[PDB]
Amino acid sequence: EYSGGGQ
Amino acid sequence: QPPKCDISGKEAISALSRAKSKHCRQEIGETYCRHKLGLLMPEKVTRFCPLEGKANKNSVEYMPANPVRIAFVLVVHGRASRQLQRMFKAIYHKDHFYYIHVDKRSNYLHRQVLQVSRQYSNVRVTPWRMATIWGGASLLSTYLQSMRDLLEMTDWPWDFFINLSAADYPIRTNDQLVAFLSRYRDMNFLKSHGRDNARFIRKQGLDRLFLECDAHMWRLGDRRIPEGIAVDGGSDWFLLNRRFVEYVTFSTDDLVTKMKQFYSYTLLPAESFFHTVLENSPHCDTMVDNNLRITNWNRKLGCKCQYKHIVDWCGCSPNDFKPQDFHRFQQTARPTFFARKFEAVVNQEIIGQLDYYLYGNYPAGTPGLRSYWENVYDEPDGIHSLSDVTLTLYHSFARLGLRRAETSLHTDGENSCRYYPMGHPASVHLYFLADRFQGFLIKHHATNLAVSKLETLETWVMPKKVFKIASGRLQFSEVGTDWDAKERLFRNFGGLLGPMDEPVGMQKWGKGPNVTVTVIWVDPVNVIAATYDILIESTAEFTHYKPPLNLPLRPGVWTVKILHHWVPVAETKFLVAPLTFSNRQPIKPEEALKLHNGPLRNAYMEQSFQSLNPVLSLPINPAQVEQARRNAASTGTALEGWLDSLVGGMWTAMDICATGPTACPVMQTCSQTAWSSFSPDPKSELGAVKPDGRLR
Ligand code: NA
Repeated sequence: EYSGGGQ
Repeated sequence: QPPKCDISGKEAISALSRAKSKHCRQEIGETYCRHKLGLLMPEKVTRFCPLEGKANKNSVEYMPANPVRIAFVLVVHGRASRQLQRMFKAIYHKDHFYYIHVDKRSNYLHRQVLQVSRQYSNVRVTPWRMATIWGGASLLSTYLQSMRDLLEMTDWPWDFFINLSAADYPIRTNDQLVAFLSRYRDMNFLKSHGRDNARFIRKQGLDRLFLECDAHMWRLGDRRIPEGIAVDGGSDWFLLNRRFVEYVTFSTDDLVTKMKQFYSYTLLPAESFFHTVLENSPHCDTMVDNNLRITNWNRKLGCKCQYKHIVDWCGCSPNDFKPQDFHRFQQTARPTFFARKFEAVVNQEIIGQLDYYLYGNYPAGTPGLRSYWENVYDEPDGIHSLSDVTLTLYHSFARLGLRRAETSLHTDGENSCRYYPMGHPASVHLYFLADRFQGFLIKHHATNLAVSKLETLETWVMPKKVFKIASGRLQFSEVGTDWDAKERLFRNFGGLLGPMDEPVGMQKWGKGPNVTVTVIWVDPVNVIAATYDILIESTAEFTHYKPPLNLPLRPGVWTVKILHHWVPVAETKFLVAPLTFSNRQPIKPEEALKLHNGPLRNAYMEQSFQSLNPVLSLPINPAQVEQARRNAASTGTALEGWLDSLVGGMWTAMDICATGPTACPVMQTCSQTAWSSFSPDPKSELGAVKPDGRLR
């Protein structure tokens, strides 16, 4: 449900 | 001004080498050295929750005796003022409160929001305005300040805090929302990721140190997750009750204090700050693991690391809903009251379906229901906020409209529809009808030459159809810039291009066995600028590619052809316009010559394709090549005629209306047309509050 997708 | 400490971290060094301003480099150095000394980030935090872990606590038809009053905090940006007004109409009730934060960079939208707040006593605008970039730490700063502001407004006795964007829409009525929240008024609604928490921390970059400066999120290094508290997160869209908001705002206990410090240097802070505080606070037993939202996640399309130039991280965003999604707003599984994202320039039909489903059809004969108008330039923001490309072309579109006025009057004597243009465009709108782009609406001033009076006019220009198929899987082909990979379209809707633009070629495909095709880019004097093959997998729906074309591009009408084993399949055309402005002033001969005579090198690409001109029947005429050199040196009226003949070959002045009194006897009044931005648009118009307390 979160918007971060790693480096 | 060397730093306070040796800066050795590769990430900090990278940020300092990329930062544009001294102030930024200073703050970067300060933050890094503070953290290096261990004085920036808290290392252990007190947990006040008495639960061993998380709570996870567990109908809308009744009429409550003591209904909740809701504080809506709208965090908005962009140009979509009419869609914002439509959504505001759906959620408005006289007993709620609306506090609107407009991104500092969105001055047009802010002026429109001010008109709303001046109309209604329960609507206010934040006097402070942040540049709330994607993932920025400033978004949490914005919520926390808005919560403090709202708690200090004693005349607004609100019970819940609900955040919404301009791309949110309700999927249940106000009555049902109030009934639900009135039964659960001591609960807080936050949605957690629910999966592995170590992966969440890593994917969110919560164990990385970030700094917001110069409208960028700089990654500065690693940091420790503080001991003693559980860290959690998920959606940054929530509903929080007043008691929890008061705790977050005014508590000085160890948890709130240290979390405010930790999350000042955190990417996407609103996706975990409120979860982490709530779960570790004395309010932990009030948490419901449901934010009452439907978020249209689609990872195959929305995770293209599209914000890589704004944040030192890769991100994802939700997709826009389409008509095929309507059935998802009727699920009874869990309680849900809002959804995102909706964009009217992408698909307005699903917005209309939803709005009439909730609140009924508008009366028969209501105009504008299938139309959408979006202002993309407004005079108060100044021609320096336009580019030389769009200023040039908007001017040309206006002159195209003025020529249409003149030729539309059939008179033996003095033509009273002849005009001389004055000044710069006053406003420009995108115009959509039934989710089809119709072109631009330009509002402009001009002197009517028969009566010698200034008039204000609006012109509708529409691009001519240029995609042509020939005797397959190809459905469409287009050239543009600013390709949106998530929504699969060009955000430069009119395909407005100048000689220094880097065009992108896109193809749209239907199902069928895999196939390979050839693309050929042809410039306006038949020079073949690029050729390449592309594989079209059986599952491919869109393909695109930005060929590396040396600049500047020769002005005029380019052609892009698609072949299948030298068998013509289709072709499209696009316009590289010559510019009449440099730095918003009329272009001078030496700059015009350097910009309009084709690429600096002899060719567009290291590899030459002169071998293909006879194969494809694209011979190069010396007389056209010569006339293009002559065109490259032109300025003033001659350059205007070159541009305007190009524009008229690719654009049509569909109509032109006057906003006020006109001496042209065939000009309609704008408000009486179906297409003008001055015509009635009731679905987005805000009037008097009705006896039931509603605007809709
Ligand atoms: Na007001």
